[PDB]
Amino acid sequence: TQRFDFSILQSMAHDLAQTAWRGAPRPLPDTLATMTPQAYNSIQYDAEKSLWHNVENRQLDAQFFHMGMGFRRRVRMFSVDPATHLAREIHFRPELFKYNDAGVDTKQLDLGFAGFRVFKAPELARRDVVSFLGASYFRAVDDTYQYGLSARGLAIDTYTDSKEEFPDFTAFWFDTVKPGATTFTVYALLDSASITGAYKFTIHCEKSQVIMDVENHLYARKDIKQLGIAPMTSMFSCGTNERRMCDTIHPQIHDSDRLSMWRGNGEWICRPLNNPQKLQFNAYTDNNPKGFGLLQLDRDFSHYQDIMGWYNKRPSLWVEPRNKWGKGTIGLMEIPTTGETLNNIVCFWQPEKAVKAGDEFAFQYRLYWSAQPPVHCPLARVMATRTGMGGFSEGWAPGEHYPEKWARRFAVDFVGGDLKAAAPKGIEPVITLSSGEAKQIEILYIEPIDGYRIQFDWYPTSDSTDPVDMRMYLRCQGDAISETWLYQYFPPAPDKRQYVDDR
Amino acid sequence: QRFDFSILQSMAHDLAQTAWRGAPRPLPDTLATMTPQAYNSIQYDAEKSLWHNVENRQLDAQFFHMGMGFRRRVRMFSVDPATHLAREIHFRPELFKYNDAGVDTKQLDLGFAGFRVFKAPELARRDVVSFLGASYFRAVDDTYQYGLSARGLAIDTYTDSKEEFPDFTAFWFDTVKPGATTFTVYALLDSASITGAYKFTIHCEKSQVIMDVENHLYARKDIKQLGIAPMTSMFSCGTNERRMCDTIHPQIHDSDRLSMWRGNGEWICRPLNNPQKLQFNAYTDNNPKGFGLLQLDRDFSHYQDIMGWYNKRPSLWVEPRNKWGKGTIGLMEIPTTGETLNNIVCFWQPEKAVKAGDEFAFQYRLYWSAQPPVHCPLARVMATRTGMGGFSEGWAPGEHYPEKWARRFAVDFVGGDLKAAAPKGIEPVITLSSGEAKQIEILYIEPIDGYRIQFDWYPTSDSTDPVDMRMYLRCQGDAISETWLYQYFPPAPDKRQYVDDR
Ligand SMILES: OC[C@H]1O[C@@H](O[C@H]2[C@H](O[C@H]3[C@H](O[C@H]4[C@H](O[C@H]5[C@H](O[C@H]6[C@H](O[C@H]7[C@H](O[C@H]8[C@H](O[C@H]9[C@H](O[C@H]%10[C@H](O[C@H]%11[C@H](O[C@H]%12[C@H](O[C@@H]%13[C@@H](O)[C@H](O)[C@@H](CO)O[C@H]%13O)O[C@H](CO)[C@@H](O)[C@@H]%12O)O[C@H](CO)[C@@H](O)[C@@H]%11O)O[C@H](CO)[C@@H](O)[C@@H]%10O)O[C@H](CO)[C@@H](O)[C@@H]9O)O[C@H](CO)[C@@H](O)[C@@H]8O)O[C@H](CO)[C@@H](O)[C@@H]7O)O[C@H](CO)[C@@H](O)[C@@H]6O)O[C@H](CO)[C@@H](O)[C@@H]5O)O[C@H](CO)[C@@H](O)[C@@H]4O)O[C@H](CO)[C@@H](O)[C@@H]3O)O[C@H](CO)[C@@H](O)[C@@H]2O)[C@H](O)[C@@H](O)[C@@H]1O
Ligand SMILES: OC[C@H]1O[C@@H](O[C@H]2[C@H](O[C@H]3[C@H](O[C@H]4[C@H](O[C@H]5[C@H](O[C@H]6[C@H](O[C@H]7[C@H](O[C@H]8[C@H](O[C@H]9[C@H](O[C@H]%10[C@H](O[C@@H]%11[C@@H](O)[C@H](O)[C@@H](CO)O[C@H]%11O)O[C@H](CO)[C@@H](O)[C@@H]%10O)O[C@H](CO)[C@@H](O)[C@@H]9O)O[C@H](CO)[C@@H](O)[C@@H]8O)O[C@H](CO)[C@@H](O)[C@@H]7O)O[C@H](CO)[C@@H](O)[C@@H]6O)O[C@H](CO)[C@@H](O)[C@@H]5O)O[C@H](CO)[C@@H](O)[C@@H]4O)O[C@H](CO)[C@@H](O)[C@@H]3O)O[C@H](CO)[C@@H](O)[C@@H]2O)[C@H](O)[C@@H](O)[C@@H]1O
Repeated sequence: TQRFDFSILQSMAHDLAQTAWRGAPRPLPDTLATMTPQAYNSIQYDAEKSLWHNVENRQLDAQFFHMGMGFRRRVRMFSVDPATHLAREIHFRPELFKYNDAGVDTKQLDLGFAGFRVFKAPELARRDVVSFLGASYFRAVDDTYQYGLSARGLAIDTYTDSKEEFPDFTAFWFDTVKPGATTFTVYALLDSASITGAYKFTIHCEKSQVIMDVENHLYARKDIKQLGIAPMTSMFSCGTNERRMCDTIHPQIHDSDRLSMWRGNGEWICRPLNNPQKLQFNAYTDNNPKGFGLLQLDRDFSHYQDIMGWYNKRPSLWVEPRNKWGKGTIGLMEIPTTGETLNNIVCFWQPEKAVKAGDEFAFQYRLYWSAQPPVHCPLARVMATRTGMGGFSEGWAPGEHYPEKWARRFAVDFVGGDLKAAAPKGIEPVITLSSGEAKQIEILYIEPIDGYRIQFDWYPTSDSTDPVDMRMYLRCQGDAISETWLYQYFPPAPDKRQYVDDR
Repeated sequence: QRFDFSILQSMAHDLAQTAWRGAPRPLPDTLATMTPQAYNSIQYDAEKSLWHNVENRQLDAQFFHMGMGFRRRVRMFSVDPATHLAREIHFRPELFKYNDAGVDTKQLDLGFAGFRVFKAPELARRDVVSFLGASYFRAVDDTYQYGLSARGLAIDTYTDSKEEFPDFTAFWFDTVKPGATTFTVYALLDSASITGAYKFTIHCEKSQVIMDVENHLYARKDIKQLGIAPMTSMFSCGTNERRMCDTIHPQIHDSDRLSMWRGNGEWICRPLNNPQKLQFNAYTDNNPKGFGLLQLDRDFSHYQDIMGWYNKRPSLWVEPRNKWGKGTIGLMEIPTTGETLNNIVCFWQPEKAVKAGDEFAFQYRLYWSAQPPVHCPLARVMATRTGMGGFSEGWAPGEHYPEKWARRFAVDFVGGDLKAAAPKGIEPVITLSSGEAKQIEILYIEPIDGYRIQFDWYPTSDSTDPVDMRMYLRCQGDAISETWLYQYFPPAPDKRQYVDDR
């Protein structure tokens, strides 16, 4: 046993920061390194040796992950008696696992735990609802039980003139779960070349969501180009907007469709996610952000047709800062993807002030894992962003030839708020553009969602292929009556603003 | 003045002994250059409606003005069916407003171009039946949204010479009874190669329009291709081979499939294509029971069209009223970039070569409704999906494209006896004209309580010839689904790869 609490973990992290980084894990055995995802996920932990097996009337239990594939960090695991503030280490032993000890090619296999996952009544040994695995990455599910997007303890150099640094959770301490409890507490040591951290997660496993109360203290070993707080990681391959990568049986493929920001000044932003041809970074200035999230608001199975991944059942993630974070940017990185496996969306909070060796930080935030975020704009909300050819009347698209003029059609569909009561008074879109002009601007009632479509044709004013930034909110009798739609469009090359008639 | 169906047949017979009157005179500029918007703004005088005088009428009729490509003078006659006496309704300028100034304001001899019928409570708007253009007509069910068309007749739609479009040159309307939602219109069909006498008994029912059609046809000339009970639709973008899908609309089509109930009782589901190159298929049959172009995806969210409402557009079912013998269901698919080209043609072509002097009589019923009146009692195709293969579902590589080129097919089945069949073993029976079906899976789809058949098509030949495919489900020795019939267009060999543009 040893003395353990959050204060001791902070000293540990602080003291670790004054010693040289332990460095990258040793390479795995080849049987583990070359192991397929299907083989990796078939590894069987001995349910009789579950972390909380000895707790009467337990509503939660926990098991560990084996090292394998890219998961090569030994993670040290401890049980904490919260009454006595005493931690005991749980030692890896091979007998805890089956189907871990032969490779893809049957070749027979020091090792350790790679992470943990938590199960809930009524299924204490299957269908885990929280999981920590790989670097500082974790995920949770809601009542659909379907895993989608990830969070991380921290992001470092995700978008800068040098390679991303991935911090690792190197140790977790589990408070022994109480009888009847659907909340558990886990402490984590974060360790990286640039930075150490002490984390406390108080994790609420509710009927329809997981709520994590996160507290961290960070201690910078080195100058850092980019510090990303409360990082989220998702994937967008094909949605309703700029469908360049949609050649599958699935009308849409994504773990999230949008970035949602509740700003320091009280403004709501809806930023539809892109799968761009070229790597893209955006930084959104804010001061005391109230919340931000990567949201999956299209719940319609018929929009995905995925009976393996169930994208339509995947959760939203909402970050709620528990203090004033001051000046900084919401960073959004969008990687070009051809499919599903690449985590091509990253979002984080980057404080304004440049990070120096010896800097300390303390952040508190709540994570909400659920179909809907816990808060949304009370005004009209963007339901979907659609793009395609413009330069013709809806209902009368020419079949005999392509449109004579090149333009890109935008349809932004709004629902909820006070659209019903406002419509008779007159609803106007307020559209600003970094380039081009919005023509044939229409405000059209959409009976099947009881909503309004703002449709316009973007005509280029420049041959430039620079990203085109767009903002739109609805006004009525001198008030904003919708959240702000913020879009980034990639116009084609000049010689591609025309149609090849291949028939 | 004396008129009945016997007299119409003598007229069409005698017409056929004379040379074709030829194509209509060109229109004045005012009318020739109208946009659809300007043409659809032409206003008929509702006070001069055809049955304005009929007490408690549940139907009324108005006429169309000439305009755009609607150049044929169509003569219109009122028939008292009680007395068999007909009087011509003469065209007058006074019957129309917004007909006499062009899109460029230029100020406007002429006739009627067609007719439309209105149903209580909207006797002057939102028409449910319309005859306009050549021998074309449409009807709507209880959505009241227009979609696909039918024609009286098709000639040379797909041959080594230009299509010939027969025209309806005259219509005779039985005066409607009070309370009746059925009307009778007779039509004279006139074309270079052929004349006809048509009788339509048109039932404007609560949820559908049913048309009892009888014709008598008289061939002036040899005919390379006679098309009986032709239908005409549009398929731009669906779930299958999505080459023309660059709009805000996940799908655009008036129909998604050809459904055939064959003489031997087989049900075929043939998903429609928007091919890169003009395509024709002839489906051999003998005494066909029914065939139709169906719009079975009714989900607004799958089209997002708040102008055309594709999801509200009707299916059209042809039910022969006799044994039609040997022949083919013709299907032509024209490449389209949009909505306005009627890129889908379907008709019955009798086996026997048509000769100058030949006469024919066909009886068929037309059902205009969301669903056809009959469907396969076994499992049915809900949808046909295509995309990249060569990877596992849920694990499509994002770091790179699949290493191997294959086309993935997903055929979703619903209904019949799948529930009871499932624990006994469902097997797909797949046949291909070329290539190989691999990673064949049968998968439960909880949300539609149905089964997906998924397979990856790997090519065996450099050929870019069309690849024909068939699939039906079998369980313990029995067919338990309709027959899926697909035509696939493999890319050129040096396009059987993915360019990594990022
Ligand atoms: O009994 C009961 C039951 O059972 C059953 O059975 C079944 C089962 O069930 C179960 C389940 O659950 C489970 C889960 O599962 C799930 C899955 O998952 C999976 C995953 O997936 C996913 C993914 O994601 C993930 C990840 O991964 C990834 C990676 O990542 C990484 C990172 O990355 C990063 C990056 O980095 C990179 C780089 O990149 C670069 C960059 O950087 C730059 O910028 C650029 C410029 O351009 O470039 C690029 O490229 O690179 C490099 C190379 O060089 C590398 O190295 C690196 O890495 O970056 C970026 C930026 O920043 C970012 O963003 C990213 O992130 O990184 C890190 C560090 O290093 C690491 O750590 C990581 O990992 O990546 C890779 C590459 O790229 C890729 O590929 C991958 O993918 O991972 C993470 C961590 O861990 C996580 O968080 C995530 O999530 O993907 C996607 C998206 O994208 C998504 O969506 C997915 O989801 O994956 C993994 C691996 O593989 C594994 O582990 C797993 O498993 O999935 C599926 C599909 O989707 C689903 O469905 C599921 O669900 O899992 C969990 C754990 O996690 C567990 O716990 C559970 O359990 O399911 C269900 C429902 O929910 C449940 O309930 C159950 O439980 O399942 C299975 C499947 O699995 C099957 O098999 C079976 O069957 C039965 O059936 C029944 O009956 C019963 O009842
Ligand atoms: O419901 C609710 C509401 O609404 C309304 O109502 C109303 C209505 O309205 C509606 C609208 O409608 C409109 C329409 O639309 C539609 C369309 O369709 C139609 C058509 O049109 C077309 C045309 O047609 C024609 C034909 O054609 C044919 C072809 O032929 C041609 C050629 O082609 C060629 C071929 O042949 C070959 O094979 C190839 C080789 O590759 O090539 C190609 O190219 O060409 C030539 C030149 O060069 C020419 O000439 C010819 O023509 O063929 C094919 C094959 O066979 C076939 O298929 C086709 O069909 O032809 C004939 C003979 O001549 C004629 O007659 C006709 O016309 O065409 C054109 C060109 O392309 C186009 O553009 C167009 O579009 O028409 C017909 C007759 O009339 C009919 O039936 C139909 O329908 O389209 C689409 C499809 O695609 C659809 O969807 C639509 O719908 O249009 C019209 C014109 O413009 C007008 O008038 C109308 O109005 O629509 C809208 C949108 O969608 C909707 O929404 C609505 O609804 O209407 C009615 C009437 O009809 C009335 O009554 C009503 O009222 C309102 O508002 C209310 O009321 C309601 O409630």
